[PDB]
This record gives sequence, structure tokens and C-alpha cells, in this order.
Amino acid sequence: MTWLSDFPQAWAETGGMGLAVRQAPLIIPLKATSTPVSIKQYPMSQEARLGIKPHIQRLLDQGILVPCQSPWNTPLLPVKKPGTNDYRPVQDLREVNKRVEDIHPTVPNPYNLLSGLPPSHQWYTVLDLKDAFFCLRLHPTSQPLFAFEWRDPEMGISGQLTWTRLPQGFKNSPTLFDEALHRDLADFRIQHPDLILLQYVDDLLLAATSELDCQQGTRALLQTLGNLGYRASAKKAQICQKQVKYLGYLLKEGQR
DNA sequence: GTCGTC
DNA sequence: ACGGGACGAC
Repeated sequence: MTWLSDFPQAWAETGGMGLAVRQAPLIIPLKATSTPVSIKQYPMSQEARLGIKPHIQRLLDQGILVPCQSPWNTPLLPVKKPGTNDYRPVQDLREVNKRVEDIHPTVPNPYNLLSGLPPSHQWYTVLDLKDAFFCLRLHPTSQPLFAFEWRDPEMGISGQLTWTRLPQGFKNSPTLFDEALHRDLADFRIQHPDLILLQYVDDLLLAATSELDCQQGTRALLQTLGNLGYRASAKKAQICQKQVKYLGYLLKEGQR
């Protein structure tokens, strides 16, 4: 874990919530005929509400969510993941997605992305960017679009809240993030010709020919990511392994 | 709680 | 065919 110490700012664990400082706040273009839609918030049980509350509060403290009055409104859903009885906020942005202008999907499919890994580079590092979408600011003009209602019995919010960052459930988030990070890591690729860097939204794979080149490469990548404002999961990081898990594949001896 | 789909 | 009903997707 000497890496955790050498790169404080790069790990989600010690660098705090990220923010892509080099990326201009995103403006989300609407379809030519779109008009705001305000969907009714169906009553939520106290159990769900209590489970969600801490997440909402944390996001408010972090500034990711802010109060607002908007012509738009979509449902907030209480979702117990892994069948487990733990609730987390899930916004139904389907009506918003329908009204936002489409963009060409530029994220490669994992199968094709992996085809770009030579047998020569067998030293790997896998990094997962934490709260990736949240690292990208949303332009003030586009924020109203993702509003939802938030109710709390004692001293909280009085109406709607919305995101100041690219949100979950928005049809174009994966693509916009992949493109933004590609722009931010363009220079790194240029400064490290001998390194292979695969990008799949927030799932990164760095490939080197030698253990040391992977150590040096990994150090530089972590340094760059931290400086750019992104955060990698230290808990999940797979640093300089000749065998790693990436996008559902088990990379070993140049296999898969 | 909806809602598109195999 | 044509449509009630499981999956999972937001």
C-alpha cells in the first residue's frame, strides 16, 4: 500500500471527491421540439426515505446536489440493490432521455477494445475511477433538466433538488465521460508511446512490457489522474499484475 | 413505481 | 398470430 501514500490525491480514499478541472461544464442539447416535463413523485415509504436520506445529505454537503425550482421533474426511486435491504437513490430519467438530442455512441465494445492489447505487453494495472460521472461538471443552463423532488419531515429541503454534475441514469453519461477522459489523457498517451492504455468509461487498463515499465507507467498515470481531478479506487486497484480482472475478462499469459 | 422487450 | 406475464432498467 506504499502506492496509497505516494499518490494521496489520486485515490478516492484520500483525495476526496473528484472534479475534472480541465473540462468545461457540460451543456446538454435538447431535441428541437422538446418542452419541459414535470413528472409526479409517487409517495415513498419511510423505510425507503430513511435509507436514501444519508446519501442525499452527503451529495448536498459535497455540492453535487443543490436546491432548485425547475419546470422539469422526474421520479426518484428507492432501490434495494443485491436483493439486500439497503436503499439507494435511483432517478427515472427516461422522460428526460427521450427529449435530449442523441449523440453517436463512441464507447467501443469490450471485445473490440481488448483486441488492441499486444502479446508484448503482459504487465498490467487495472484502475477503476470512483464516482466518474460526478467528476464532470454540468453547465448551470443544463442543471434544471435533471431535477427531482425531495421530502424530509424535519429541517431539510423544501422542494426540488438537481445535479451540478453529470448524473446517473442519463443516456449520454457513459459516452460523454469516455470522450472527456480521452481528451484529458491524450497528452499522457503522447508522453508514453511504449505504454498501452485501454479506456472503457471508468474502467482503465495500463499495459507495459516489463514490471518496472508498469510501475513507472502506473505512477505517472496515477499522478496525472489525480492532477486532472479524477479519483481511482484504491480498494479495487490491481497494480502491476501479470494476471488481472478487466471488463469481465481474466487476463493471463496474453489470453482472452 | 413505470415501462420497453425478449 | 396476439397478448398476459417474467427481467432489468431508469
